[PDB]
Amino acid sequence: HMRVLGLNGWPRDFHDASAALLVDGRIAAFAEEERLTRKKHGYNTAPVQAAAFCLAQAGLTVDDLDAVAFGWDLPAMYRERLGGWPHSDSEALDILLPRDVFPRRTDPPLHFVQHHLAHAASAYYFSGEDRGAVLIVDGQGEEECVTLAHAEGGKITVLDTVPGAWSLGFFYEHVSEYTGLGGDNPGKLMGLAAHGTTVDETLSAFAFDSDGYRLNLIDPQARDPEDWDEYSVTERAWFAHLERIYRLPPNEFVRRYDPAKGRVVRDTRRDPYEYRDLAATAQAALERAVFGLADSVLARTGERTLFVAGGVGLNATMNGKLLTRSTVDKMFVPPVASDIGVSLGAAAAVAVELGDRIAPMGDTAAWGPEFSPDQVRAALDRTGLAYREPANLEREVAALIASGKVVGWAQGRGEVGPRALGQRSLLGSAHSPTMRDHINLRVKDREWWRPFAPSMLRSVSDQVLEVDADFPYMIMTTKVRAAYAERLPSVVHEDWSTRPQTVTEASNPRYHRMLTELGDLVGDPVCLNTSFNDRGEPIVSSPADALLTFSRLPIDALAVGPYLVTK
Ligand SMILES: Nc1ncnc2c1ncn2[C@@H]1O[C@H](COP(=O)(O)CP(=O)(O)OP(=O)(O)O)[C@@H](O)[C@H]1O
Ligand SMILES: [Fe+2]
Ligand SMILES: [K+]
Ligand SMILES: [Mn+2]
Repeated sequence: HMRVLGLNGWPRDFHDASAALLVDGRIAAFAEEERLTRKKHGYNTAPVQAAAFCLAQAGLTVDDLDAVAFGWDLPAMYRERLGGWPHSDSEALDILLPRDVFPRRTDPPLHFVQHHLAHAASAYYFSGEDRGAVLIVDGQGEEECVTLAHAEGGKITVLDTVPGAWSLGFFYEHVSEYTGLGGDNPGKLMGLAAHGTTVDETLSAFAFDSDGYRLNLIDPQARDPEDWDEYSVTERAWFAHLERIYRLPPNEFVRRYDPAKGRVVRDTRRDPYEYRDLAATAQAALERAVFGLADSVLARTGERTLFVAGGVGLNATMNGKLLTRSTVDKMFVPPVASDIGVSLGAAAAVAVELGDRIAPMGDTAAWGPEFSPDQVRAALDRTGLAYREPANLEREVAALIASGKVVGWAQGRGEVGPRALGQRSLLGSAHSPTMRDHINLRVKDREWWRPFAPSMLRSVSDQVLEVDADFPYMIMTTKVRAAYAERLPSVVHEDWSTRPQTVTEASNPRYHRMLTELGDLVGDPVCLNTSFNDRGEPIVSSPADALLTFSRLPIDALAVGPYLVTK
């Protein structure tokens, strides 16, 4: 067996720590550090817990690993930006896999994989497609913010890159920060976009062309000599430019004691909704930039299949429009397009180099921890809450959803990536015209303007959506067909876009059975599926996590394993 543990996350100036374990090209385990630590974004840490989970899941120790793979070229970033790489491989392993958690007789070979190659690998090798164009659109790797590559015969060959200061990723985050939504919540900005109107998608900054874009505002070779990414350099240029061309100045953060909460809370001086027009304009600019990049790499490669990874690959709206583009026939974007995925991608690149063949992900992201009925019962018994073990959990849950109740659903292996896909989900009626406001304002405490997304059977997705394809990851938006746009109001956005999950019997029989039961009740086997967590909070992972969230929120029921808890 070829066993490769892929890692991301490092104690110095890092985010999105994660670990993935490949055994013979298959994902044996994969987790995000934040889910286990409950510390959002997995900042400034080696993926200690995620890696410990991965080994436990597969029943391995480090001595059973053929290789450890890291999803950045770290030595190169230390040599370039920090005056030298001071670690032997052994010292580096001691940092990535601390010996108090990871005892080992000897050191496995350590591989550093160039960051965008790792991003690329996470898309290509898991797509189930033999070849295609590669588009990596990121905040920043070691130097570059964009990579165009050709995937074929199991090789990834880089065609061109874009330097970091021209980052579309940073641009989008800077706008997000500017609006008061936050640089770490660009998904919020994407949601805001449809509520606004675009006048000038250049933002007096971008020039667009057939192959991508230009940013003559920023010197493309600009480097921050005091950090190792160009975030703060781009932040300055973008903030100054935006305050000049846009009617509103930056939204400022307000920190004040709230006597109702007994804490200093952080808020914004203005409502971010006021910036909706800027959001719409930023979204249009990104889309236009990315359309050019994608057309360019597809034409240069002679391919009609497009792979996308990198943080910007989380832009589901953009992904949905790429899909409908005349230059695109098939498209694969992995659930872990962002940096959490470079652990998996580093592991794949190394596994391939070692002669392994990589299995396609196959319509599931479900690779984190799961818990046995006995483990769930211990967590239940700890809280002292009453509960049942229904003879037909799926039918009962469907009935709860049909009646307008909000049901926690914590089953099987935790999903990896930022979307809940029926392993750690909160379920609601897709047909309710009040469900959206209820979950936003009462349950999860989000902005009224945030949209929700549906899970549905692959079998009906042709009738519901304007595209007939698998949408396993909620990473692409698409238009709802006419009859359903008014039938499914809690899960349609301002522009009749939705961000669907299609469910097959194979990928998740339990969820599939549930939706089938739901379709018998409300006509359509579709439900609202938002992630199981308070807004802002990491998706719940453990049964204790699920119970804490269940009890802090006005959720009606929780189906956790085979058990049903009712408020
Ligand atoms: N059809 C659609 N069109 C545009 N945006 C959509 C959409 N469907 C969902 N979204 C948005 O995608 C964004 C998700 O980004 P995230 O940063 O992951 C916030 P979240 O994690 O979904 O919220 P949560 O913490 O309350 O669970 C949200 O703004 C969500 O509203
Ligand atoms: Fe990245
Ligand atoms: K098409
Ligand atoms: Mn969520």
